[PDB]
Amino acid sequence: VIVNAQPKCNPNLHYWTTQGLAWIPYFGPAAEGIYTEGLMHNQDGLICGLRQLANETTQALQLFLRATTELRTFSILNRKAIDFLLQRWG
Amino acid sequence: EIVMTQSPATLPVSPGEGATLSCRASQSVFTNLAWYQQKPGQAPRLLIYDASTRATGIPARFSGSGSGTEFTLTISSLQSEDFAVYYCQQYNNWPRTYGQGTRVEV
Amino acid sequence: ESVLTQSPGTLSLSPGERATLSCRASQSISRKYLAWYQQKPGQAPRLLIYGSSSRATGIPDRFSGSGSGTDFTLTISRLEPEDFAVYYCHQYESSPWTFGQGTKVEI
Amino acid sequence: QVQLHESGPGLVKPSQTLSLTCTVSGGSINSAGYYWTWIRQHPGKGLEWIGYIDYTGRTYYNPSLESRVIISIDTSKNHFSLRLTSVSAADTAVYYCARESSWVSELGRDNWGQGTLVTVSS
Amino acid sequence: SIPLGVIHNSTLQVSDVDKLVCRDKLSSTNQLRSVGLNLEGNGVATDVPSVTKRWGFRSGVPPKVVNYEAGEWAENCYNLEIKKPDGSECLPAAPDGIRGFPRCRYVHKVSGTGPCAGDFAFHKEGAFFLYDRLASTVIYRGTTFAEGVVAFLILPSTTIRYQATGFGTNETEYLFEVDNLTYVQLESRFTPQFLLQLNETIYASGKRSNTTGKLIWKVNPE
Amino acid sequence: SIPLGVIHNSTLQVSDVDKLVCRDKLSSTNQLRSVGLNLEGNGVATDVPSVTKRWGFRSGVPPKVVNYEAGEWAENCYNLEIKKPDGSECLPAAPDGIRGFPRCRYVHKVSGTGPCAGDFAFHKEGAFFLYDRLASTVIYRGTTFAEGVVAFLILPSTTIRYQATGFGTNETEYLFEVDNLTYVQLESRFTPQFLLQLNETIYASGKRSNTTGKLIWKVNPE
Amino acid sequence: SIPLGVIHNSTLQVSDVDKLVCRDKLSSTNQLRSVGLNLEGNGVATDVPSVTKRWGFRSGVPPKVVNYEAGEWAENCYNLEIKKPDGSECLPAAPDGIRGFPRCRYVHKVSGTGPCAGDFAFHKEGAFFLYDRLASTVIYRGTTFAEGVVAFLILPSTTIRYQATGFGTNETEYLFEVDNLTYVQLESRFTPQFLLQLNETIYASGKRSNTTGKLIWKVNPE
Amino acid sequence: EVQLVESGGGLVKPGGSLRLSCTGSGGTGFTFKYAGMSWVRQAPGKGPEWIGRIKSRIDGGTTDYAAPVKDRFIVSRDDSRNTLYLQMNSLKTEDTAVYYCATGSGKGPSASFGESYYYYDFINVWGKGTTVTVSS
Ligand SMILES: *[C@@H]1O[C@H](CO)[C@@H](O[C@@H]2O[C@H](CO)[C@@H](O[C@@H]3O[C@H](CO[C@H]4O[C@H](CO)[C@@H](O)[C@H](O)[C@@H]4O)[C@@H](O)[C@H](O[C@H]4O[C@H](CO)[C@@H](O)[C@H](O)[C@@H]4O)[C@@H]3O)[C@H](O)[C@H]2NC(C)=O)[C@H](O)[C@H]1NC(C)=O
Ligand SMILES: *[C@@H]1O[C@H](CO)[C@@H](O[C@@H]2O[C@H](CO)[C@@H](O[C@@H]3O[C@H](CO[C@H]4O[C@H](CO)[C@@H](O)[C@H](O)[C@@H]4O)[C@@H](O)[C@H](O[C@H]4O[C@H](CO)[C@@H](O)[C@H](O)[C@@H]4O)[C@@H]3O)[C@H](O)[C@H]2NC(C)=O)[C@H](O)[C@H]1NC(C)=O
Ligand SMILES: *[C@@H]1O[C@H](CO)[C@@H](O[C@@H]2O[C@H](CO)[C@@H](O[C@@H]3O[C@H](CO[C@H]4O[C@H](CO)[C@@H](O)[C@H](O)[C@@H]4O)[C@@H](O)[C@H](O[C@H]4O[C@H](CO)[C@@H](O)[C@H](O)[C@@H]4O)[C@@H]3O)[C@H](O)[C@H]2NC(C)=O)[C@H](O)[C@H]1NC(C)=O
Ligand SMILES: *[C@@H]1O[C@H](CO)[C@@H](O[C@@H]2O[C@H](CO)[C@@H](O[C@@H]3O[C@H](CO[C@H]4O[C@H](CO)[C@@H](O)[C@H](O)[C@@H]4O)[C@@H](O)[C@H](O[C@H]4O[C@H](CO)[C@@H](O)[C@H](O)[C@@H]4O)[C@@H]3O)[C@H](O)[C@H]2NC(C)=O)[C@H](O)[C@H]1NC(C)=O
Ligand SMILES: *[C@@H]1O[C@H](CO)[C@@H](O[C@@H]2O[C@H](CO)[C@@H](O[C@@H]3O[C@H](CO[C@H]4O[C@H](CO)[C@@H](O)[C@H](O)[C@@H]4O)[C@@H](O)[C@H](O[C@H]4O[C@H](CO)[C@@H](O)[C@H](O)[C@@H]4O)[C@@H]3O)[C@H](O)[C@H]2NC(C)=O)[C@H](O)[C@H]1NC(C)=O
Ligand SMILES: *[C@@H]1O[C@H](CO)[C@@H](O[C@@H]2O[C@H](CO)[C@@H](O[C@@H]3O[C@H](CO[C@H]4O[C@H](CO)[C@@H](O)[C@H](O)[C@@H]4O)[C@@H](O)[C@H](O[C@H]4O[C@H](CO)[C@@H](O)[C@H](O)[C@@H]4O)[C@@H]3O)[C@H](O)[C@H]2NC(C)=O)[C@H](O)[C@H]1NC(C)=O
Ligand SMILES: *[C@@H]1O[C@H](CO)[C@@H](O[C@@H]2O[C@H](CO)[C@@H](O)[C@H](O)[C@H]2NC(C)=O)[C@H](O)[C@H]1NC(C)=O
Ligand SMILES: *[C@@H]1O[C@H](CO)[C@@H](O[C@@H]2O[C@H](CO)[C@@H](O)[C@H](O)[C@H]2NC(C)=O)[C@H](O)[C@H]1NC(C)=O
Ligand SMILES: *[C@@H]1O[C@H](CO)[C@@H](O[C@@H]2O[C@H](CO)[C@@H](O)[C@H](O)[C@H]2NC(C)=O)[C@H](O)[C@H]1NC(C)=O
Ligand SMILES: *[C@@H]1O[C@H](CO)[C@@H](O)[C@H](O)[C@H]1NC(C)=O
Ligand SMILES: *[C@@H]1O[C@H](CO)[C@@H](O)[C@H](O)[C@H]1NC(C)=O
Ligand SMILES: *[C@@H]1O[C@H](CO)[C@@H](O)[C@H](O)[C@H]1NC(C)=O
Ligand SMILES: *[C@@H]1O[C@H](CO)[C@@H](O)[C@H](O)[C@H]1NC(C)=O
Ligand SMILES: *[C@@H]1O[C@H](CO)[C@@H](O)[C@H](O)[C@H]1NC(C)=O
Ligand SMILES: *[C@@H]1O[C@H](CO)[C@@H](O)[C@H](O)[C@H]1NC(C)=O
Repeated sequence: VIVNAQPKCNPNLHYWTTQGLAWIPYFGPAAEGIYTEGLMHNQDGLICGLRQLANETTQALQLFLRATTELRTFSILNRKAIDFLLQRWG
Repeated sequence: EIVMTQSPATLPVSPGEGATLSCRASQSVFTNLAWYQQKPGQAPRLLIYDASTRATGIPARFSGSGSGTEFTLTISSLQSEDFAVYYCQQYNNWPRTYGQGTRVEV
Repeated sequence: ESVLTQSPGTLSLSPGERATLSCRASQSISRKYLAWYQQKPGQAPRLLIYGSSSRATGIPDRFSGSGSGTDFTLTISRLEPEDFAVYYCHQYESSPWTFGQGTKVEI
Repeated sequence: QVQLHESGPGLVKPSQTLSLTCTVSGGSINSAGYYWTWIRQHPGKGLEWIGYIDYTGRTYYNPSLESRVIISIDTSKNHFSLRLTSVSAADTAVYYCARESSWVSELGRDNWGQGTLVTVSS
Repeated sequence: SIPLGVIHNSTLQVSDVDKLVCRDKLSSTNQLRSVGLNLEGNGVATDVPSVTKRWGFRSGVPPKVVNYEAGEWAENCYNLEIKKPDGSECLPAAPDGIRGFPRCRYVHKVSGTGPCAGDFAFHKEGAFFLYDRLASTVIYRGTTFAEGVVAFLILPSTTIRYQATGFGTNETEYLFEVDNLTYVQLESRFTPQFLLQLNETIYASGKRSNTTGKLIWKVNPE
Repeated sequence: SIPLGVIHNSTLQVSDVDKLVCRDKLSSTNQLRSVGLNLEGNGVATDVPSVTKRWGFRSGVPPKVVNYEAGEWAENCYNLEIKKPDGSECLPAAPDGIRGFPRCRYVHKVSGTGPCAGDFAFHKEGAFFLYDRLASTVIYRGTTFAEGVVAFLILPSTTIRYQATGFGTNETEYLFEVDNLTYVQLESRFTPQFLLQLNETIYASGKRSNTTGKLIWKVNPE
Repeated sequence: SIPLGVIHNSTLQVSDVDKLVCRDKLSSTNQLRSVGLNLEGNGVATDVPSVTKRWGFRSGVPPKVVNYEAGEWAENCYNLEIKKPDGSECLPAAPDGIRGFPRCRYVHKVSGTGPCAGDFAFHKEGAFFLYDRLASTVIYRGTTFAEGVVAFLILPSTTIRYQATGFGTNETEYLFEVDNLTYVQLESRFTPQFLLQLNETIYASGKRSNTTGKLIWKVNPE
Repeated sequence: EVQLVESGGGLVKPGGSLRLSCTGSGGTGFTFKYAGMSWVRQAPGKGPEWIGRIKSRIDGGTTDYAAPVKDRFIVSRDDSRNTLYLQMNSLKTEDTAVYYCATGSGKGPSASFGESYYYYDFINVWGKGTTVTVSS
């Protein structure tokens, strides 16, 4: 149901994320080193579909943020999990 | 897998006259298309990428355009050594398919 | 403030003889901020030298500046008839600019 | 910038495994954002893409050859290679080594090697 | 009313709110993901002269942020240090917890002055400034960021320096800094690689200021 | 242990914790609402002389806040700027994110001095000070607020200025400010409208100080 | 991937993530509890000379905290005020909301100087510094804390003062402060009770400095 | 290659004011990527006196003044018109002098790459000077 209407699309993603004594903050890596990395290609149209999704979700997200008072919002996905459950078992 | 279709299979042109080639995608390729010049005995030479940007070392007489499913390559005036097989490639899907190659003739 | 005073007020030498003119600043200054200018009636002053010792272009090698602290000099190794001009000091002070009073060089 | 040079046996027999190694020079394998790939010429026909190995060692193969192809890599020596099993005369082709980029600026710019001809016969 | 993408073994679908899909199983919260994508992947121009025309200043609107769990490597990140003509700052200091974007290829650091009409610099298209793992509606002073957008879904550097004048207005000018006294006029037709190549030939050949003056280069038009 | 109201097609009920009501369906989190109501709706006196007797100072207890999603328009909001006799401040600056109440009819701004025994000013009845979309246990300096309470449930300005002396104690005095040198003694029997009417007749008729002294008016007792 | 304990009428079990236990009923969120336990309950040495060898400094890593709902009384809490040799501070001021641990028997307050290599002091074994109802990865200046760990599960002071020199290094020295000019050399064999007994006999008997010099005591080796 | 020429002088009465101008060419534009510009005056029989200078915009666009003209003379520029101006107020007969514009410029080294100019903290280029007479 996603139609990518952008002038162009980078078909691939080069991504980063955050996933003995290494676990101890004192001995572990500095912040620049806590990230992992890798590539994904446009398998079955997923990457360009994803770029279009992010372009469409932007309006809803900005209106949401206008309404709230939290200086930093970390709870959008927790709310989604709760609504998911209420819709099925309310 | 995206099948790329080229046309005409053969394009005779008198030296000094320009010529154009077409390439059609089965599904949109946004801009992610390249053209290569193939001569017997050599690796294909990249001419155009991102459907319009010239590769380093490519003469101004070569130009391209297109988007979505409709792409083209234009030679404004054919010179010697412009008679070659011209292939289109899409790089938007990962099968990395190719067209058939059009044979530009004198 | 940082003020330039020239001495002697007048130089007197036959052409072909060596000439020197000095300036004393009221404040110490680094070499890179100094210059001298050459003026003749009817003309705006020529740059000659800047940065104490770096020659301006279009200027003969006979003109050479030197100095440090508060004491700077312009030396002409041989003063030619065409060089008997009024000379001035100048300093940049990293912001305000100051000119000397003007010294006459005569045969 | 990065030079790619293919090498291998030249002539192989049916049912043997073909091994082609590409030397990477003027750059390195763990370069961040690049794919190391192989392409098959099929003389007289257009090109067929074979597959890639990532800078992280992850692979993908063209489904038509998925069961016959292994691509691997050795970052201590700066080489990568194609291992094509169960060859037949149909696999005679010039094989090419190439590099591709995930970076937007270089997204459409390939680096191709010279190309090595492999003949498969009895 | 924020949409979620759903990843299937078919394609990416957008979850509805009115239609309940009984097979769209969610087994844990670890299947939910916030992803920050860059605008450069859509072909937006990234040169400094064009980039800054997408940003502007406003007052009366507070800044806000959201988090990411994952995101893209950027080819082009920006870092601004802009002052008003009277020497005061235009951009606010970044607050605790805001750190620069972790994965940039080229950082375009722009230092300079210009009018700064508002309290904060905001993105004109509504895109977010991407900081380490936080998207923000505003630009923070001295912090490296990428421009981008955020998706939500169910899963199953070289530092190039520029000087700027008139930064916050429509008619502005930029210089590429080679040395403290050596600059090259900047144009929209220059790529990051181009600038690096110019920095190597100029610096290596010694075509730099020797005197205390500024040496300003202008690229041959061809 | 905070009660929720439940809105039915009958009336408003209070949800239990021991009794589960099978028909009290909750379909989404958007049916849950935090509502800020004003104390003036219960008939509490709102004149400045009586209002300030409900507030006081204490130490050893930290301030805390909660949010609102919706709330009432206030007829009477307050804004305090109180200093100690030695010139130092009594109230803390509001922290980032605290803004004044958005919908006030009359704002009673009180500036002055008095003893300030504690660290923070707290409401004596346990009511909250209502800021934009945040209720707080304390008063912040210079910020407009309403007094009120917060309900949780399942759903299906003219600026009047005063001077004060002895602000934090039991026996205090207030003046209504007409001009820098013109004041009217304040009484608990005056309404906001009354004060505005006095400001118009006094100001319009020129019955204001002309000399450098302060002219202090006293309303006829009748 | 943080484990939960489950309390049964049998024993304490660790909840799995792969195995669902149908009888492990959770009726409300009030059955979930965060508990802060002290390290002293595991027999770790608590004297100042040994305690400080478990702490150290690092840079490049930000501090973070988590909350407790309940926790242990500590026999031994610590409070540090350490400066660099140039007079500047080693530890950051505690941020709003951080308060000292509420239930300590003896507080060991250590004031002094030493090299402070990093930005923050971190626990070397990965334990947390326990503040009122918040565990932290770092030490805050002037705030009393206990060392400890945090469990998650499903439920169904005398102030002793010391001086320090070389605080952040391996070879350091400490003194027990009796008075401004009266000190006792500290040893690892001394217990808090021992030090209190020495403070009473020395102070009560008047064996303290009378002159302006410092009187330094050394305990008989036996 | 850089040249600047003064105008706007002549006879003005004391107690009045006038604005001088100096328009040039041969540079790269005098507003940005360029040397700031100064005014210097020289009364007949006297040496040169610094008045003040307007910095280029890339250097902040401010004016540094000589003590003798503070609170009387203003140095300003008509951006992109390559013209320097001097506004002299509260004129006294002591202000009779030849007024010069001066520039810290000139061409620098070239390369196969492009062209270049230097902008200095001293003067290489002087104008002709416009005489300003202040008298009763
Ligand atoms: C999601 O995806 C869509 C599709 O790609 C994006 O749509 C883009 O929207 C922006 C506007 O927000 C378009 O940008 C330009 O808008 C100009 C109009 O605004 C001007 O004038 C007003 C005052 O009237 C000012 O306030 C404002 O600041 C601007 O100065 C147009 O005039 C522009 O067109 C001209 O310039 C472009 C330059 O690239 C030329 O190509 C045009 O031919 C023309 O000369 C321009 O339209 C932008 O173009 C839209 N994209 C596309 C592909 O159409 C969304 O923004 C995106 N959302 C997010 C968050 O990323
Ligand atoms: C335009 O082109 C020039 C020419 O190449 C670039 O200039 C180089 O910039 C890099 C990055 O800043 C410099 O690299 C680092 O310099 C540090 C400082 O060294 C100074 O002192 C030594 C003498 O002790 C001089 O020789 C040196 O020239 C400097 O004056 C070094 O300490 C660094 O080494 C250490 O850190 C690095 C990691 O950063 C480790 O890998 C090393 O092993 C070591 O531990 C390092 O050398 C480089 O020196 C500059 N070269 C010159 C000739 O100036 C410009 O940056 C470029 N501009 C743009 C926009 O591209
Ligand atoms: C929810 O709704 C209920 C019902 O309306 C409200 O109940 C009110 O509670 C307050 C107290 O919190 C009552 O206010 C007054 O309390 C005085 C006692 O305290 C004084 O003395 C102590 C020291 O012993 C001091 O610490 C304190 O500050 C006070 O100085 C009484 O003496 C008052 O009565 C006298 O004055 C009133 C003035 O209006 C006269 O009418 C009386 O006749 C009498 O002379 C007074 O009782 C208040 O009256 C209660 N309301 C009602 C209707 O009875 C809750 O407060 C409300 N909760 C929230 C959060 O809003
Ligand atoms: C007691 O009664 C007096 C008398 O009515 C009130 O005094 C008036 O107060 C209002 C509100 O502050 C004033 O309204 C605004 O004044 C601004 C300042 O103007 C000054 O300078 C002009 C000359 O340029 C003088 O004529 C003027 O008297 C002031 O000295 C104006 O800039 C405002 O206009 C602009 O903003 C408004 C929105 O706020 C727009 O609607 C306008 O179109 C415009 O863009 C505006 O006029 C009013 O001027 C005062 N009048 C007098 C005579 O002093 C007291 O406030 C009142 N006190 C109480 C407690 O009720
Ligand atoms: C959960 O429960 C387990 C079990 O009780 C605890 O395990 C303890 O782990 C610590 C280490 O984190 C052990 O402490 C000591 O480690 C020393 C090694 O590190 C040194 O050298 C490195 C550099 O190589 C430095 O970076 C470092 O700072 C140290 O200087 C050993 O050498 C120690 O052994 C010696 O000293 C002890 C002193 O008590 C003597 O008893 C020994 O015989 C020997 O001479 C020591 O091992 C600690 O011992 C472990 N405990 C047990 C019982 O073995 C976990 O830490 C705990 N987790 C939490 C969060 O509390
Ligand atoms: C080593 O041993 C010595 C000797 O016992 C200890 O010294 C005592 O320390 C305690 C705790 O600090 C002191 O107790 C409190 O002192 C306050 C200050 O009083 C000063 O002024 C009075 C005169 O007005 C002098 O007599 C007194 O000596 C001080 O100079 C008092 O105000 C306190 O009383 C009030 O508060 C307490 C609660 O804290 C209430 O219970 C009381 O009812 C009252 O409201 C209190 O007396 C004690 O005075 C010190 N004694 C002496 C002789 O100095 C050292 O602390 C100890 N060191 C260690 C590490 O153990
Ligand atoms: C930047 O914006 C200003 C307006 O704030 C523009 O100035 C106007 O330009 C028009 C021509 O399009 C003139 O007719 C007006 O007289 C100008 N107004 C003023 C106050 O100067 C300016 O042209 C814009 N510059 C750019 C590069 O877009
Ligand atoms: C304000 O509080 C003070 C106490 O702090 C009251 O003062 C006392 O008043 C009683 C009469 O009720 C006298 O007998 C006491 O001697 C007074 N004590 C002191 C220290 O002065 C004061 O009356 C209260 N004022 C008001 C208006 O309530
Ligand atoms: C504290 O650490 C330092 C090193 O930073 C130790 O110093 C070294 O000690 C060894 C003996 O074990 C000597 O051979 C080295 O020459 C010393 N190096 C320096 C720079 O002095 C020191 O011994 C340690 N102290 C304690 C008590 O552990
Ligand atoms: C530029 O400034 C730095 C100090 O910030 C100095 O170390 C360097 O030598 C300077 N370069 C030039 C050409 O002046
Ligand atoms: C700077 O370089 C130019 C070009 O080589 C030269 O003409 C000039 O004299 C040099 N300046 C100094 C101070 O050496
Ligand atoms: C009151 O003070 C303001 C300045 O804050 C001034 O503008 C106004 O004229 C003053 N009014 C009187 C009566 O002095
Ligand atoms: C102020 O007004 C009163 C009443 O009209 C008048 O008696 C007094 O003289 C006036 N003062 C001044 C300074 O005009
Ligand atoms: C120690 O210092 C305090 C002031 O901080 C003073 O009150 C006390 O008498 C001093 N004790 C001695 C022995 O000097
Ligand atoms: C301090 O006490 C010692 C031991 O009793 C004594 O010898 C000394 O003279 C005393 N000092 C003063 C200043 O009283």
